[PDB]
Amino acid sequence: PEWYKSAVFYELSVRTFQDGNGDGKGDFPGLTSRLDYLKNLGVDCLWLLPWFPSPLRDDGYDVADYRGIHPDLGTLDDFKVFLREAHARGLWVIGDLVTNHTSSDHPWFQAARRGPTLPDGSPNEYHDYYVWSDEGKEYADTRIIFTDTEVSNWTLDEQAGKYYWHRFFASQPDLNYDNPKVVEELHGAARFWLDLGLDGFRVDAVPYLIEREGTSCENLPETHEILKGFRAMVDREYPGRLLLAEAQQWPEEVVEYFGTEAEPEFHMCFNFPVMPRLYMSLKREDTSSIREIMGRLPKIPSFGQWCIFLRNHDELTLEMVTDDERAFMYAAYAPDARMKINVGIRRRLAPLLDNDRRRIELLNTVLLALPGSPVLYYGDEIGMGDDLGLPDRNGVRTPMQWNAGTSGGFSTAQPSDCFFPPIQDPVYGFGRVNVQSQLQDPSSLLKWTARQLELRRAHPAFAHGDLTFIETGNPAILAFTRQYDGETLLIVSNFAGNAQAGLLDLAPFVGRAPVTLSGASPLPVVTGNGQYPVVMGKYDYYWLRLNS
Amino acid sequence: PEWYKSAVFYELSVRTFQDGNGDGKGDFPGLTSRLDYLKNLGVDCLWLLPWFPSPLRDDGYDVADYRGIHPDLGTLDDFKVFLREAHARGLWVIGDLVTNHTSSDHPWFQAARRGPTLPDGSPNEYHDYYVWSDEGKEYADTRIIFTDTEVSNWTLDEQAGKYYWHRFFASQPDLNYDNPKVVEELHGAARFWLDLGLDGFRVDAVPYLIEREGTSCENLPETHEILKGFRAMVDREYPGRLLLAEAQQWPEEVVEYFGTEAEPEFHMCFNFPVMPRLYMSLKREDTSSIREIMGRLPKIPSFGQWCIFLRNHDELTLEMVTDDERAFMYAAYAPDARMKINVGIRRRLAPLLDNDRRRIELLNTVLLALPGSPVLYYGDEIGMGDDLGLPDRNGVRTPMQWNAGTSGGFSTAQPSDCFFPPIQDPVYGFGRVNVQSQLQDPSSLLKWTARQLELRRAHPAFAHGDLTFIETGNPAILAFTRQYDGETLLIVSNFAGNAQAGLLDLAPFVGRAPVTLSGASPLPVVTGNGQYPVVMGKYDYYWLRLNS
Ligand SMILES: [Ca+2]
Ligand SMILES: [Ca+2]
Ligand SMILES: [Mg+2]
Ligand SMILES: [Mg+2]
Repeated sequence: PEWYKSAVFYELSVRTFQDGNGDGKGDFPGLTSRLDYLKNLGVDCLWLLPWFPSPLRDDGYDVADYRGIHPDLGTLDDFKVFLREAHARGLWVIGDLVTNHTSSDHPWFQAARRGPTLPDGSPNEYHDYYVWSDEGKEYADTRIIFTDTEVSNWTLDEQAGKYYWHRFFASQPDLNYDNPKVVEELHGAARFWLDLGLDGFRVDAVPYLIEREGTSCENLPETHEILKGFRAMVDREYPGRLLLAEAQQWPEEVVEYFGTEAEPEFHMCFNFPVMPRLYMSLKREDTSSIREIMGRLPKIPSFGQWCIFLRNHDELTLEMVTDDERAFMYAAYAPDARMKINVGIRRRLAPLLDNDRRRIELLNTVLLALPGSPVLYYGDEIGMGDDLGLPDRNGVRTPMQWNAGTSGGFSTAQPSDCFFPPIQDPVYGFGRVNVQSQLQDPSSLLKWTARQLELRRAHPAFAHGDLTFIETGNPAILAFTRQYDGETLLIVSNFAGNAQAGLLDLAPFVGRAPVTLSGASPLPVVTGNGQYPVVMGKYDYYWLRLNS
Repeated sequence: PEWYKSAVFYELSVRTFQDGNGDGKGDFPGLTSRLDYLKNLGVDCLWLLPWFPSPLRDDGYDVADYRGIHPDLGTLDDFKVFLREAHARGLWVIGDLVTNHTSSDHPWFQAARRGPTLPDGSPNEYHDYYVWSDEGKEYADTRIIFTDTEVSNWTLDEQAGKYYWHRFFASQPDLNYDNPKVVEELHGAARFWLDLGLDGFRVDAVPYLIEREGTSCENLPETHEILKGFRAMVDREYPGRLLLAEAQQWPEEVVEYFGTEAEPEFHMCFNFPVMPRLYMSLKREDTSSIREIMGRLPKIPSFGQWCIFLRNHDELTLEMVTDDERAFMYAAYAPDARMKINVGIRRRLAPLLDNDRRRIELLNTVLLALPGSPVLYYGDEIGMGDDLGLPDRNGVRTPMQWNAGTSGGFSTAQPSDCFFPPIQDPVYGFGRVNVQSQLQDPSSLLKWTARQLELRRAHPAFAHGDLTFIETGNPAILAFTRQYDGETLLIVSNFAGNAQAGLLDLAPFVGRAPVTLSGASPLPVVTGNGQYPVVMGKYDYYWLRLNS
């Protein structure tokens, strides 16, 4: 198989990971020094958050140059060395490619806002790089995404004298993909980094490329035709490189972003459908939404692979769930009204789960045993907290916590001078929650995560096998099998806070013994009708093999 | 029933819990300010380590005045306030009565060492307070307890020109109980504190009072005679007080320290038998040695109650295990030569268990679930570690860790000026392990412990009910029932590090429905022959009721 199907991904922001020089900002020398850490964790692929020049109004998804490195993070020489050094360790790196839009500080938009013709009468070729309107009445009734901050997707530019389209902040004017010059600019921006050795891109906000009257302005066929073109460009010029899509859509529209065997689009897509249902199931002590949504996902192409995750740099999004499912989630997980943003929740993993390590391990085992390639968010592997006193999703992006020294060892600069202030509270602070502490602890969450990744690495059915849910007779107990190359795994997970009793339909496996993956302990052989009774403690996870 | 059968005891050292006046030593006004912590923990009775004047060559078990208060700890008035404020909070208090020996600095031994007669001719009434020998050849080949320090149990005193007996330190000479004045002295001391409102005594080293030639000098019938007289005095003069025996002996001999219904001795004994078998069983994933040692414990009198503990202020002792059990416990629980002392391991409870919270919770539930009244060792409810730099057994007596402020909140003095230096290491140091942290932490070990005691409190059968071991067909799984007042609790626990299955013999309970004490989650009803299958995750504990 291709590499990305077997890979464990780790998402980090280069600005908040390791400061190498005391300026209070993470940089690429700093990241390079921590590469043995990520390797020893069992990570196979970094995914770097946007590293480009930018005024950082959206923390860098507002690109003011696609072919350079933000000064904060170092130089392009530093980047190249980091890339050389990760490859020397068998690490893959994928960047973030921001296609839909650019910063209003981009030179293109600085040109385009001057009018259709320049002060010397010649046409201004940059003007059609963006999406203009005389009055701003086109594409009405389409969703606003930053519902908390923006009142419209049209904002008047007082210089150019007319409106311009943006799905995100006013400072992020959308690019005009009906202009063929724009498509080739992003082909070329992609080409620039793939030539440098980068192994692929997470492409960002793909559903919103093209805008058409009379539609939702999402998942448009024309948009998919642009992405089919990216994949052709990459597959032709850079074999082996990965294209990963962020598609916050319902399952039927999400599988579209894989394309098909004839016309491929993305290699990999983020399984947003399942993610919120893992948290609803934990509070509802009931797993049936997981199976429901999981069966609403069609078979994807051979080249395709789901990308499972629990949290990320963003809010826990609640926009692709029902009105009932959403109200429940808010009540379960957003007691303070401040914890809500943009139809979602802005909390780190550990606070969501009340810091309960039994619950943290449960979800992460379901993360690693579900079909796809997992992606860890930076610092979740040690149980970091959030800082809601930071605006707009920034409270989950606080600096990594390496040790209990100055600023958590993220930087020699005092925490007040760190780009984001490292957390120092009594529950989640760096004096209590840090990597050094947990490397010396025999039983730390860090070492648990590494032990668990190693256990999954040993059983290729986790990455490549099929998935079949099993009847348990109890909505709190989720059970399924993964089948691959004549290994059958049995994953039985309790989602309740107390002991639960199941009855598993192991009819097809009569005369087989389930044995533990850990420690090889025999459980009774499946007999008779195949109905197999189990008791499970609170939040237990049984990782089992069915011998032949 | 007697109050102590309901009680939960907490074992603390006043020098070490909370300093009230910045001197670096804990005192009684410090302890008085922390009394609300203890009550809200769910603790009924305080056991204070010795608080008497003493040069502290054995941290206070070398007494220099039975009727005073060590200057470190405050005044006799400080003590009366504390006992008032403790009784006002529903807290019993028992002190440690060091009976077998005094300090060589005790007035008595200072007198006695002058010799049989005074310089002026008259006999020296104090000489025969201690045990003397002209040549130290008596009581030959008896055990030496402090094997690392003492080569003999006899020691030549320069001024008296002859040898004296000591079971413990040369600076802790044994008191001569064949002398009736010695008995009257200890009765007297007991009265002094029981007249101040103290609620009873731990009596220290009760097997070693009398020495008789041609015996082991342990558990002699003459020693029991004296202890009977103690019980008779307290029953007669101070009814309702508690007498607690620290008797590290085999099961056949420990039950003797209860006396008989006709002739009472102690109200309570420490279950030293079961203690090392708990740890042994964890590393072997095999619990037979626990059931076996318990099955050798004879029935005790009506008034009698076992005291179950996991750790305390002494090393984990292995004097009363076989020679092959001892060697096993050294390989498993003392990799470094520095962790042994005196036929035992000097480690705190969390380091012994590798700081694995699952194992820590498991053992604490078995503590609370076995017959008797449990005693917690201060700071194990938050996972304190040890400082093996410190000599003797001081590595388990570091100061309490209350917050992450100065010295862990123990003192306003610096760490280098505290009696024992508060632990500052990356794993267990007060930066990571402190009471303030765990009160704000929704899933801390402290909150688990208080919650786990509250559960026990609401099921009287743990304190009062009988014990019955259940066959599980799996050595890793320990099952037993507790019956009292028409409630039947069933306690299943997995001593293995991986999922285990068992086959319970619940045949006496056909038709009974098992539910969980927490939330009444239903398990299948017992039917047929009553062979009831279970599966368990690693280190699980099921606390079940068997509804009739
Ligand atoms: Ca667009
Ligand atoms: Ca003696
Ligand atoms: Mg820097
Ligand atoms: Mg003091």
